[PDB]
Amino acid sequence: YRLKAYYREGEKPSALRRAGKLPGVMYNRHLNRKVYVDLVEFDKVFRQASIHHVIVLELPDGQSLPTLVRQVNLDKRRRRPEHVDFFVLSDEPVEMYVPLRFVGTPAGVRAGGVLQEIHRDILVKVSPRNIPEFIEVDVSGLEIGDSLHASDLKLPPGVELAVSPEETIAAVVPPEDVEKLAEEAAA
Amino acid sequence: MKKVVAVVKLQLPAGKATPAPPVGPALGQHGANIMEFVKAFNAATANMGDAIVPVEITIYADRSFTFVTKTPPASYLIRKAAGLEKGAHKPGREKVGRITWEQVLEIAKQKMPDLNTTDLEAAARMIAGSARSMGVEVVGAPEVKDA
Amino acid sequence: RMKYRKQQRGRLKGATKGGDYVAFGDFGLVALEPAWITAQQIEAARVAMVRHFRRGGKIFIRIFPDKPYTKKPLEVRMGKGKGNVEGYVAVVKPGRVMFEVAGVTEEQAMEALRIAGHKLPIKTKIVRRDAYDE
RNA sequence: GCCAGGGGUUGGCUUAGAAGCAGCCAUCCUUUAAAGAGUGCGUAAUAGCUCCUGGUCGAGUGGCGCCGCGCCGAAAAUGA
Repeated sequence: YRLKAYYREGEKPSALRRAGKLPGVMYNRHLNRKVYVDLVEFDKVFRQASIHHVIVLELPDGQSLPTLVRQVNLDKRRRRPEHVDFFVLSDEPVEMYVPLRFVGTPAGVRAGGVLQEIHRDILVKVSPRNIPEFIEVDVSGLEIGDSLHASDLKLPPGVELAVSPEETIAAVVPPEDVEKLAEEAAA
Repeated sequence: MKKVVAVVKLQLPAGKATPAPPVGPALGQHGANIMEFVKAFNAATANMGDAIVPVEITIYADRSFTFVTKTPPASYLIRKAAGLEKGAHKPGREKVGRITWEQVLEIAKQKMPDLNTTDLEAAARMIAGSARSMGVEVVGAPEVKDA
Repeated sequence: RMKYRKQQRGRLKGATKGGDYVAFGDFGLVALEPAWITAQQIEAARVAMVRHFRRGGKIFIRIFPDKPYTKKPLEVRMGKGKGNVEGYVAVVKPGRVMFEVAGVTEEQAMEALRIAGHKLPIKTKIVRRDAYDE
């Protein structure tokens, strides 16, 4: 996902918003600079990609940079972002979140339940070369009440995690229904 | 060279039969000459075994019927190896019997001469597909083969 | 519950921290107006939603009423309200997520929350998930 | 908008009855350029009309989110 990057300086923060240009910042160990990216362009780019896929940023210098959305500040009250962060990479190992896919239906939902996915992404310490678009998780034999922890995932070559190997990826939860409602509001 | 009136669908065994419902509120309030119309029912189930034959009845324009004996529903071929007399109440979580994808291959050659399906490789998934939504699964070996 | 006794009124100042991001489930329901949601209000929603999709998906009540709503017994001025008539409330400020659903397709988790909002005083706005995480 | 055609299957289960159509559980294939084991009404249960096709037609259409302004919701006692 590419996106045209623009340079901001003294320009007042809000006024940029009145241009549909959401203000922002790129930076890292060897750099710091103010920026501002068009909201519509950003949106289309972000939705699909988010904080997993890497987004290159083209400056008025003919520069292509391998940035990542470290964080993004949103305006509570009508979900809409005020400020974005971009982390410039190089080729040294780096931490970031990677997406998740859960194939097949567990012995839970297939019988009668609901898939309670706790994460949609896991934290990994990996180099800009390796940036897996998804991590397979064979959630087939997950009976109602069981769960798959961080200690059993499809870790591709040279991709060691970053969170506790005891942290839980997700869980198979009980379906709530009306048959409960007689006992719930009862005792 | 013949006249008809209306189509009606009935379910009943082959050979043993009486005017009892739901065949009652059927050929009863419309009249039926079961004096000779049944001498063609005992010659049509003479050497034919028992089952649940839905003879596709189509009331003529002369107050008769087109007794064309068809092949039993795909709910009788599955409980033919399970011995049961019904089906599973929730096809999904519970499993009454676990037949084979082999018994579906030679009980379906009894369901093609009437059904509108050509070869049998398609008639293998019809009897194994109508079994899916009734509470029973199978197991195979050959399959696609391919490369 | 434990806490301790009756608390003061307060003021529904702005929207500041009153606001979130969908954390659990596929869709979401959030508040556009500041207000004092009650217990039985939330309950009025809890039920309706489940009565919609019996044997359906799992519901998450993200907000929680720990503010003692006080009241007075039909007279006048001696002492402060024995209150607790309505019970305990939640300070809900615009942008705040209130009801998360899952295990239900659009048409399900859409006609589920909307109904909720109608057992709800303020105005609401169902939500997808875009991608805005953290 | 119109003309015409409009399978095993009557899905399995429940039920006095549940025939695409009270309730429950679900993910077959075949004639085919097309017809959902099923959108609604209907019958005691059906059939049936309709929300499938080719042609005629002849160029756009359907749905969704947001804004500015307005519309219903809006009934009182001396005359407006």
